[PDB]
This record gives sequence, C-alpha cells and structure tokens, in this order.
Amino acid sequence: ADGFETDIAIPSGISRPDAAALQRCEGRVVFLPTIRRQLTLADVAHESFVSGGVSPDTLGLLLAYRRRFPAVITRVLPTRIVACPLDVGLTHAGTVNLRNTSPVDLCNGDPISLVPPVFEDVRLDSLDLTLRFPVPLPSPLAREIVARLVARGIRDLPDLNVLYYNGSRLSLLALGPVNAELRSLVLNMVYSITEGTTIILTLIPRLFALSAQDGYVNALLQMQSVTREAAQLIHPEGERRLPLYEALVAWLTHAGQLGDTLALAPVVRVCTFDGAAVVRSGDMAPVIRYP
Amino acid sequence: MLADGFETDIAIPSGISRPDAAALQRCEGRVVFLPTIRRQLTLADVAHESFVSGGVSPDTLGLLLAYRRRFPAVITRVLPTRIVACPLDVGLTHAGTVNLRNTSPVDLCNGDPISLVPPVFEGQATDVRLDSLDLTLRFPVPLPSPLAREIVARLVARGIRDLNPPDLNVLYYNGSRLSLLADVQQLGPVNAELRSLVLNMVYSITEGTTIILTLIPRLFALSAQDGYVNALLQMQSVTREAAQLIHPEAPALMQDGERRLPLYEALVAWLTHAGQLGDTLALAPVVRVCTFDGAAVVRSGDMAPVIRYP
Amino acid sequence: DVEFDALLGSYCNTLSLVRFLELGLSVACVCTKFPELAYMNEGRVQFEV
Amino acid sequence: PRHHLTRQVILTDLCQPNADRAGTLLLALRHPADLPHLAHQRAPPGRQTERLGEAWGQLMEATALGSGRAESGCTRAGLVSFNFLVAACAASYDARDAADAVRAHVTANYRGTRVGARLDRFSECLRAMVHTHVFPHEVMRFFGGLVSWVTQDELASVTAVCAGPQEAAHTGHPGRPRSAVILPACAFVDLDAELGLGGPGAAFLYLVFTYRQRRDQELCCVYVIKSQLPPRGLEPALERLFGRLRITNTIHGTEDMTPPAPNRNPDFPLAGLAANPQTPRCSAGQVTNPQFADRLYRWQPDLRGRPTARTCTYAAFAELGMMPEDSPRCLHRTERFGAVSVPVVILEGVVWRPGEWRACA
Repeated sequence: ADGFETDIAIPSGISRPDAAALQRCEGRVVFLPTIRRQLTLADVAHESFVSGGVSPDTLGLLLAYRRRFPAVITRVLPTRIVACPLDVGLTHAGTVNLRNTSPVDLCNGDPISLVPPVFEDVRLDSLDLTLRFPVPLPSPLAREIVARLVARGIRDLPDLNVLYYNGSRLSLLALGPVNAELRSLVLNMVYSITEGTTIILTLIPRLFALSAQDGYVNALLQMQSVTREAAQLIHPEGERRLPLYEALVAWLTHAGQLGDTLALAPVVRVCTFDGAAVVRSGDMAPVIRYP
Repeated sequence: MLADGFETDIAIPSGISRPDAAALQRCEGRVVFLPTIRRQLTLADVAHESFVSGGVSPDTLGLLLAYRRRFPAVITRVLPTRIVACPLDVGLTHAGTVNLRNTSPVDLCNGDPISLVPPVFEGQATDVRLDSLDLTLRFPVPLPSPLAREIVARLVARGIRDLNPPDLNVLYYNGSRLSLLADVQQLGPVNAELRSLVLNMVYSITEGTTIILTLIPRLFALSAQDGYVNALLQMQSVTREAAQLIHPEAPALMQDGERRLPLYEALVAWLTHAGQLGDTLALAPVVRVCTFDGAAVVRSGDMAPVIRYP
Repeated sequence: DVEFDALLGSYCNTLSLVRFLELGLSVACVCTKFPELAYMNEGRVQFEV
Repeated sequence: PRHHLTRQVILTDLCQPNADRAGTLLLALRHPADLPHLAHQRAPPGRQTERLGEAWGQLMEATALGSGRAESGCTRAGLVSFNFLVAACAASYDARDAADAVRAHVTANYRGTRVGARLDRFSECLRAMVHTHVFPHEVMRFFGGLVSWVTQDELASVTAVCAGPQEAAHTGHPGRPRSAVILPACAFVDLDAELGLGGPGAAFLYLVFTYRQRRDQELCCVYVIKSQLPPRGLEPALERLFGRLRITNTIHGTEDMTPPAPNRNPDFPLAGLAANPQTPRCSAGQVTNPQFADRLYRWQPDLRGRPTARTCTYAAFAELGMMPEDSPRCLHRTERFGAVSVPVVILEGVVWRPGEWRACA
C-alpha cells in the first residue's frame, strides 16, 4: 500500500544487555546519510560524524544535521531497527510516535526543532560504538537556549541558567565539559559579529560618531526609506589598501554559513489527539510534519 | 499542498517550426519562473520578452529582484501541445520527487540545498531561442547553497566599487577554476541591494555588541596559541589590522544592567538579521537533493531527485 | 547436567456482556432507538394537564 | 483528502464555541506563568518593569467574579478565539460601524456576565504586551479551525484542523456536513485592491499584528490578508501600507532611555592610521600586556541612546494557508448570531499550512 520504511540491520555478536538497551532505545530522532531501504549501523553511530582526526563537538553536529536526514525509530526487532525518514516517507502517511529525551514538557501545537545533547548517552561495548540521540525541544526555546549557552562562554573572556516554560523551571547549569565542548560556537560568533561591526563602521564613519540620538536617527530614516537617495548618504568617497570588499565576501560566506545551521528549522509539529494536552518527559508524542 | 498535487499547463502556440519542437523536448527538467499560479498559461508569459522591464533590459545582478517576485517551477514532461510544470512554493508533486536535469558546471552531492542563479558564467551561457515564435528562453543555473551565497556576494561587492571613482573575480570550488562576467550593472538595482544590506547591517548592532568589541584584543592573542582560531581570521580580515591599532574598553556602568542581559539581546537580534541575510539577497533555497539509491556525486548533465527544504 | 523450565498453564478472563435489559434499571427507562438522531434538531414533548 | 485533527480540552474563558459556531480561527497561548519576568528581562531600559503582570493580574481577577474560578489551576487557559481578539482591538479599525458590530455579539452572545469588563481589560493587557516588550506574536500562535465542540460548564472539548483542507473534516452532524471559514469583515483586507493587481491565481493567507510603540496608548490590529505574494515578497507590501507607523516607532518608543553626554566620539582612525606606516602597532604576544597597550589608541563607543531594531519594531506575520483555485471566492454576507447581525467574509476551500513568525523590523 505504498508504505516506506528504512531497515537498519544490526551486525551479529550482540550482548544480552545491549539488546535490552536497544529494546529501551525507543522512538527518537536518528540520522542517516542517504534515504535507502537498507543501511549499515555504522552510519548511525557517533563515529560516523568525525571530520578528522577530531571527534566532533557541538558545532560539527549542527553542520552535519543539515547534511544528514532525520528519521524516527519505529518498532525494534532484534535483527533490524526499522525507522521511517521524516522528510520523505512521513508526508504520505503522517504517523509517528516520538519520545521526549527533553527536560522540557511539550505543549500542543508547538513546532519542534532539535538540538545536540548540550543540555544533557546509549553506549555499546560489544558493538564498539556509541549512540547520541538529539533533544527534540521546541523551536522558540531553541533559538533562546543556543543563544543562552553561547552567552555563557562570552562571559569567560544576572544569571544565565534560568529558563521558564509554561510554569516549569529549568536549570541550564546542571560546567566542566559543556563550557569546553561548546567553545567553537563561541568563537565563530565573535569573529562574525565583530568583523561586521567594523566593516559597517568602516563604510560609514558617523555611526558611532554624531550623534547619540538625533543625527543617528536623522541618518537612519533617510537610509530607511525606499527613495533613490541611497549611495549619496553612505559612502566616504605608498598608502596601502584595506581589503574591504575582499572582506565583505568572506564575511558574507561565514555569516551566511551560520544561517542554515542556527535557524533550527521546524521539522516536527505535535498534534495531540486522544491523549493528554501537555506532553511530559518520557511520553510518546504524536508527530505531524507540514503537508 | 494539495493531495493530488498542482500542475500548470503552459500553452504552446500552434505556429511551430518542427526543429524547435524537438528542441523543446530537451527542456525535460529546467527551472521556469511563473508570475502567478494560474493553471493555464502561455509561452509569452514564460520567455524573456515579457520578462523585460519597462523600457529597460534587466541586468544580471538586478535579475534576482525579478526572481523573488516570481514563482520558480520545474518542467516535468513536454507534450507537443503544451508544457507541464510543477511549482515549488505549491506542494510540488504527488510522490514528493521532482527530477531536475542539471545545467551546471558544478557537480552535486547528497543533501545540498539548491538556490538558483541566472546565467553568469563566461562562455557557458545557456539560452534557447524560438525563431518561429520569436521567443528567447533563459533557464537559470541550479547551484549549491554556499556557491549561490558566494556569487551574490561577489556581484554585490562589484557594484559598490563603481559607485566610487583590484581585483576580485574568480572563485574556486573543489579546487577547480571558473570565472564570471562584468558588463554593466544598473545603478538602481545596485542601490536596492546596497540598502538591503545596510539596514540588516545596522540592525545587528545592540548594546551588548559594545562588550563584544572589547573582546577583539583577546582573539588576536588567542589566535597565536591555537591553530584553529588563526584559520578563522583568513589573513585578510579587517579585524586584524584593527586589533593592531584600536584598543577599546567597555562602557560601564550599564543602564538597568541589574535586570537585563545585554549580550543575549545582541545575539538574538544578530541571528534575525545578519544570519538571515543569505535569504534576503537571493531567493530561498527551497530545494535539496536526496537520492533514493546510494550515490555520492550526480554528474553534470544528469537528473537528480528533489525533496523539499526546509 | 539437565535443566529445564516449563509453562504450567495459562489463564484468561471472560468478560460477560451485560445486556441493559438484564439490568432492571431499564424499569426506570423508556428506551426507544432512533434509526438516526444526529440529523434532528430540537425535538419536544407536549403534555396536557 | 488527507487532513489532521487535533483535540485539546481548553477552558471557555476567552472562547465560546457555542457562539462562534464553525470555521473560525483559534490562537494558542504560552500559559502566562512564563510572562512576568520575561518583561523584566527583555524590556528596554528605563521602562516600567512589572506593568504586564499587574495588568494581566487584573484580567485573571476579572475573568470570573461569580462562582470562584480560581487564579491558578492545573488546567490553565491556552486558547483565545479569533472574534474575541478582534473585539479586543476593536477601537482601532477604520470602519467603526462593523467594529462595534463585532463587539456587539461578543458582549451579548457569549455565555457569562460583564463581558465588557474583560474586553477593555484584555485590550489593556495587549497595550501592556507591547510596552513591557513581550510581543503578542511571541505569545500567540496559530491553532486550527473548529469542526466539532463538546461543551459543558467552564471546560470544553475542542476539535480543530491543524493541516489540510478546512472542508474535508467531518462535522459530526450528518444533517449539516462540511464547514467553511467565517471571519469578521473588519480584519479581512486584500492586497489585490491596494496593489491593483487582478488576474486569476492562488493566494496566500497571512495573519498580521500591528505594533504602535509609544509611551502613550499603544495599539493592536489583527488582519487576515489575502495576497499573491510569498513571505519572501511580503516585506515591502507591509511597509507601504504602514509606513508612518514605521517612522513613529523609530522616533518614539525610546523614552525614557538615557543618552550619554554629547558627544562621544570623534570617529575611529582605522582608515587614517592604516595608510601611514609610522603608526605604532603591536604583535600578538604584546597585546593584553599593559606596557605595549599604553601607546595604542583608546576607543570608547557609547550606544545607550540608540533606537535599535528591537524598538524599531512594527507589524509581523506568518503563513496561514492557501486558496488553490484559479480564482479565489470571497463572499460578503451577514449572519445571526441571534439576534445580532455581523459583516462576515466567508472564505471557500481553505487549505491550512502554518509557519514560523517573522518580524518586519
């Protein structure tokens, strides 16, 4: 009846406790390289995300998830792990149970993006691999939480550990590893932000100059209108060159690169039906993607 | 999205030179801009002739502002009577797969978002004329998302040169070399791209960005102790010779800083304008490639499956 | 060595269907079934005293 | 065709599905326990701090005087019906005759006492949403249209359609099957007239809030706009209508916020000191040491008086749905709602696709 399911086969040699952890492993977000009817399990494992040389940090998964294709695990047989890919196989059927690994209880009608477990781990010794499951927390919190955790590391060079959602406290602190694991996300902010705020500053030297309020808003509104006075109110024009326009392109590449990573697109929405209004931690939530 | 999908019939006038009929069967997958979502349209509304401005032929840079006001659709199958295409803003097909025959000098890989770009490249321009019907067809070049963000960045920076009375032309991908053309840019559409920058430029500047300017002398010392930080500056940044001259210090005390978070207000407003700017200048990358049979590279001139994004 | 387990029996439930007429709470009722009700708007009953 | 139902038992404090019968918009909320300190966290400096929760407190205190619906419970109100929000912001529409006509049955056809006390207070909460700077489009979120509703005293069961066609869901009455979209005429504003662009095609429905930021009375207006533009093309059209609102939000709204002592500063010498080779520099190892940083340039930016994009905010939008026909069908009728007649725009064949919000600042 034109159903579509991926089948992730487990290589043989499984220990009896590792099969029970994968029995417990349930409906969660699992990534894969390409959509295919059959797949090796080594693509699913965390070892498949390496760039070097280096086991990837918080930043490199966010690069990877746009290249990977998210799927949600269905029933778990001992021989195969059956999962359906979200971006193709779901749209014809619309039928997924998803379990919270989240600390945050879910409301109805939310859009759901997904974050690597930076907030904070299924490990297999007999298969010699680990499995990281991302955290499906809602997308308005997702733009908040990433901006909170970056702003923590900025202070290392008012308490940031406080978040409330629908009457529930959160504690982002839970220090040692997370501050060092996230450090690459901090540096690409400060490189992109400060390079912008010098080039914009370089083209218009009167921005942080005159005035504090008046001449600034005077220069703002004339720049803000649709009228054809655009270049006449912006530009300034042995002695060496500042490569401004060679730095504009390279900055737009790097700042444009963070666009696809830090948008955290709404892959999943929840429509509660024949169940509770609020989906709590450890519950199976019903899942419907945009048609 | 509709359940059965939505398709538009672009009607062909019956005056047909027969070699042009066999030339339209090579159109099997291309990109076609529709102005509306009328289910029946004409070839006159498709071609470059109605696509002109009032009295002015559009240039290459300003052609993007005509694109984002239109609806890019993909041809599925060409009949002798008409041409069937599927819009991308509308829910694209029944199954969810559109086949795109590529007109690209760039190879494609799996899970690459595709924005679409005018013919810019020197010597590799691709047009199809219809001498019987007096129709000229410009079919845009599908490209991966960073290269589409690069070529827009190259061309816009080119126009800001000519507003003031060397060099930056060539970009690289997979080590290969390719160039692009610079004839003229209309001074109007350069101003609109300029203003679309500087509004979103200034909107990324908040009171917390005052603090982050004072972290600039830390990075230039930290880039000497770590090789990863040194590879970000790229030897050409403005911040390097700004760190060698300007030593800023933070304004203190803040107004009402007891209650608030200056850095957090800076980061959220930065992501909504500066990080959003890849969507502002060119059109949105609606399309990415997801091959159902495992293959790394789709070669240049071959079809590729398409699944929506995001 | 010889060791083994075994399943000694397996027991079920018998859910007896309760006809409402087997209840004599129907003696507080006048039960008549419509062929359809959801088509109908407000109906009413007249009394003459 | 494929369509998705939702069920969520929400109160009838600010919704009356007994009144607003079938095919009206619904809006979800953020369970206002999150609200009060976010206004204490995300407001611009110099403004009033706790005006939001105190105004929101006066709503919850005036929700139910009789029978004692308490100020906090396990089940909390999450849904606001669309005709309530129109009647909330009803003082700001252009057509005053139809504006009070929406408010007419809101005060009458609802189930409760002193409904007009809620209306002037909920709008006062919306006036307190913008000044305390928790924007309602961060709080409001789209919820589906009604198909069936099981009601009782205060709590009620709501069945809504989150995605797919508004038609194809079964009502529950086979006597009166499939329903259509009902909207008041005060909010339905086309852009086919005010851009003069006729012709056939499909259209994209859009929810639009409006924000007039001032230390005086602040406003709210909700519009369901039928347009042929994408979200990639809606941004100049919302600017051309509301351009004066864009100017006043730049100029005003930043009061009170203390400027620095003028003026700071004379401009940066990055372009001036880069050309001359005699200017003193420093290596990577020399910086963050005091002696090498003595001879360097000192540069103190001040930004306290800046009117920035967070306070330059005007109207915002999100995707609502399509009209896939060649020509859309918009009828203008009046219905009861006994015995109050309301100017109502009826939409035909709406297919629902929500989207994320977007600020046009």
